[PDB]
Formats: sequence, structure tokens, C-alpha cells
Amino acid sequence: ATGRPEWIWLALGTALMGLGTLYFLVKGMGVSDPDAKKFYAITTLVPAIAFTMYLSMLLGYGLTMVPFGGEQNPIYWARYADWLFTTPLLLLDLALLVDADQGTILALVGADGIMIGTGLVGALTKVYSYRFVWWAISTAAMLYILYVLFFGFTSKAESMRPEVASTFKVLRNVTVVLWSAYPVVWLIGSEGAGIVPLNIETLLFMVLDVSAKVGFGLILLRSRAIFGEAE
Ligand SMILES: CCCCCCCC/C=C/CCCCCCCC(=O)OC[C@H](O)CO
Ligand SMILES: CCCCCCCC/C=C\CCCCCCCC(=O)OC[C@H](O)CO
Ligand SMILES: CCCCCCCC/C=C\CCCCCCCC(=O)OC[C@H](O)CO
Ligand SMILES: CCCCCCCC/C=C\CCCCCCCC(=O)OC[C@H](O)CO
Ligand SMILES: CCCCCCCC/C=C\CCCCCCCC(=O)OC[C@H](O)CO
Ligand SMILES: *C\C=C(C)/C=C/C=C(C)/C=C/C1=C(C)CCCC1(C)C
Repeated sequence: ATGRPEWIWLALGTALMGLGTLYFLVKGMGVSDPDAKKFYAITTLVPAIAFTMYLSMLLGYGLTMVPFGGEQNPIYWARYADWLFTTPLLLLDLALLVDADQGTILALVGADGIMIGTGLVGALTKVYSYRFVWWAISTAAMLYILYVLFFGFTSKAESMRPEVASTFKVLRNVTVVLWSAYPVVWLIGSEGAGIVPLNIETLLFMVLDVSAKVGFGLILLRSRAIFGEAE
């Protein structure tokens, strides 16, 4: 018996990420269109990275104890190593779908790195009140990203192939609804106010992670928008 009550959700998350990796890897076999190859490679790497980090949490490697509030608090730091590499890849899927300009992609990836990097600092900070200063900076970086996705990409997708505009609009709406939930769980969870216990928080993140990575990929890779217009 594992002593951590949240282990059942880490085990399920590891299995779904693994099955998602294998499904995408087999579906991509034989795809020869170079454009589709780009989206298969980016989208298959997302669950493959998350699989190794969920496994590290399940085995206890990606966990550490952070003193704050007079209590040793168990912080899963492996979540941020996961998100550092998977969240910019998800943004690249959207940016390449709309043929975004290079300067915009750099702005998105750079703000994404600030978002995850300050969230890591906030999770490891020992002065309790300062943890919410880093939460606020990270959340401001996210709001810059959400703005670009609505008032920068949407304007350009509408001037492209109808299948690209329709698929982008769906993946854009999914992204904004799912990404906006992460700061709320972090704030009321063990990393912040501590109102939700760690076992329920782990359940919430696992549902969000699978929907935002596997659910996101199932919508993208079944669409014709990833293929170049050909006869
Ligand atoms: C798509 C099909 C799948 C649908 C799945 C979506 C569900 C997402 C998970 C939700 C939160 C549930 C958390 C369980 C509630 C536990 C809270 C509780 O009862 O705590 C009691 C405490 O002892 C006294 O307050
Ligand atoms: C039980 C199963 C557990 C889950 C599996 C273990 C994951 C770790 C292993 C391998 C990395 C394999 C390669 C990952 C890179 C995939 C990129 C890709 O396939 O892109 C296709 C593109 O079209 C090509 O040009
Ligand atoms: C397109 C870009 C593709 C990017 C592909 C990158 C995927 C790498 C994945 C995983 C291993 C992560 C391991 C992180 C190493 C942490 C080890 C550490 O520093 O631990 C310190 C201390 O010993 C204990 O707390
Ligand atoms: C956590 C930090 C590490 C991970 C961060 C991920 C950043 C990935 C790199 C670059 C974006 C630079 C612009 C790349 C966009 C090029 C798309 C394009 O416009 O087409 C040109 C392309 O060469 C086809 O011809
Ligand atoms: C645009 C989409 C993304 C937006 C993301 C930003 C949303 C920030 C929301 C709320 C602050 C609410 C804070 C409430 C925390 C109070 C906890 C507390 O101290 O109360 C203890 C508890 O009530 C005793 O049981
Ligand atoms: C792999 C799945 C997704 C959708 C991951 C998204 C992560 C975030 C939106 C993280 C947000 C954070 C902020 C803005 C503030 C608290 C710390 C976080 C890093 C969790």
C-alpha cells in the first residue's frame, strides 16, 4: 500500500498520458505530409513528457517538503518541470495553425516561461505572504497570453482557410477555459490558502492535465486543418 492518499490519481494520470502517447505515436505512423508531421511531432511530445513526470510523482522522486506556515508542506515540484516544456509546445501548436509571425511566437513563449518560472518560485518560497506575490506575477503573465490568443491570433485565423479558422476557434476556446482554472486550484490548494486537501487538488490537476493535453490533441489531429491544401 502506498502511504500517499493521492497515489490513485497519480497512477491514473500516468496511465492516461502513456496511452495517449502510444495512440498519437501509432496514428502518426505513415503521415508523410510535412505540415502534418510538424503537428504530430509537437502534439505527441506533449503527453510523452507529461508521462515521465507523472511517473516521477507516482514514484516519489518529484516531491519535496517546503517549510511555510510552521508546517512541512509536500510540494510536487515536478509539475513545473512538466509545464515548462509542455505549455510552450501547446502554444506552438496554436501559433503554427494560424501562421503567426516570429515576433509574436517569441512573445508568447517568453511570457509562458515567465508564467511557469515565477510559479515555481512561488511554490518553493518559505515566506508565506510572498508566495502570493509570485502567484500574482505569474497570473499577470497568463493574462497577457490569453489576450494575444483573442486579440492577435483570432484576427488572423479569420483570414485563412475556413477549416483552419474553425479548428483554431475550438482549440482557442478550450485553451482559455482550461488554462484559467490552474491559478484557481493553486490558490485554494496546498500551495496557497490550503482550503482544498492535497488529494482533491491532485484529482483536479489530473483532470485538467489530461483534457488540456490529450483532449486537446484528439481535437487537433482529427482535423483536416493540419494538412496542406493539396489535390
Ligand atoms: C468526462 C467524464 C468524467 C467526469 C469527471 C469530472 C469530475 C471532475 C472532478 C471533481 C471534484 C470531485 C472531488 C470529490 C469531492 C470530495 C469533497 C468532499 O466530500 O470532502 C468531504 C469532507 O470530508 C467534508 O467537507
Ligand atoms: C506504456 C507506454 C508509456 C508511454 C510511452 C513512453 C514514453 C517515453 C518513450 C519514448 C519517446 C518516443 C518518441 C517521442 C517523439 C514522438 C514524435 C513523433 O512521433 O512525431 C512524428 C513525426 O511525424 C515524425 O516526423
Ligand atoms: C522541444 C523541446 C523538447 C524538450 C525535451 C525535454 C524533456 C525532458 C524530460 C524529462 C526529465 C526532467 C528531469 C529534470 C531534472 C531535475 C533533477 C534535479 O535537479 O534534482 C535536484 C535534486 O537532486 C532533487 O531535487
Ligand atoms: C522552456 C523554454 C524552451 C521551450 C520553449 C519553446 C520555444 C520553441 C522555439 C521557438 C519559437 C521561434 C519561432 C519558430 C516559429 C517558426 C514558424 C514559422 O513562421 O515558419 C518558419 C519555419 O521555419 C517553417 O518555415
Ligand atoms: C480571466 C480568467 C483567469 C482569472 C484568474 C484570476 C481569478 C482570481 C479569483 C479570486 C480571488 C478569491 C480569493 C478567495 C480566497 C479566500 C480564502 C480565505 O482566506 O478564506 C478561508 C476560507 O474561506 C475559510 O473556510
Ligand atoms: C499541461 C496543462 C496545462 C493547461 C497547464 C497549464 C498551466 C498553467 C496555466 C499554470 C498557471 C499558473 C499560474 C498562472 C499561477 C499559479 C502557478 C501556475 C504555474 C499553476
